[PDB]
Amino acid sequence: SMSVKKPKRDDSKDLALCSMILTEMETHEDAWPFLLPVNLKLVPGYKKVIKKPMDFSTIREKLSSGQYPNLETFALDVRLVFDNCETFNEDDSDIGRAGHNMRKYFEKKWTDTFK
Ligand SMILES: Oc1ccnc2ccccc12
Repeated sequence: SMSVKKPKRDDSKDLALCSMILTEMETHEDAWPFLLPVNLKLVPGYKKVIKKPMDFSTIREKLSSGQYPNLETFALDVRLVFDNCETFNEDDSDIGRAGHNMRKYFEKKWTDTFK
């Protein structure tokens, strides 16, 4: 409260570390569905069903231009990619499986790096 502050974690390396995690995700062999925005003109249903599209290139641009105020807003956008994937794809499809694999991969990096 006013004039009563918690010790807070050193956040000075957060930007660099999120960038490293994102690089590791960008170079994963199962990242291919998620590298660019889904083409809303070519994929029926996507625009109407998925209210907030997100992809790795869009996260990279936001990270490079100061659009994440903190590391938690970064994690929310990463998770959004995989939540969107689960919404639109059957678990037992190539894309569906890719999404589960990448979510697992991300969450371990996240825990190992920050928790
Ligand atoms: O949900 C998706 C994620 C990435 N790519 C996709 C390509 C076509 C149809 C759905 C997709």
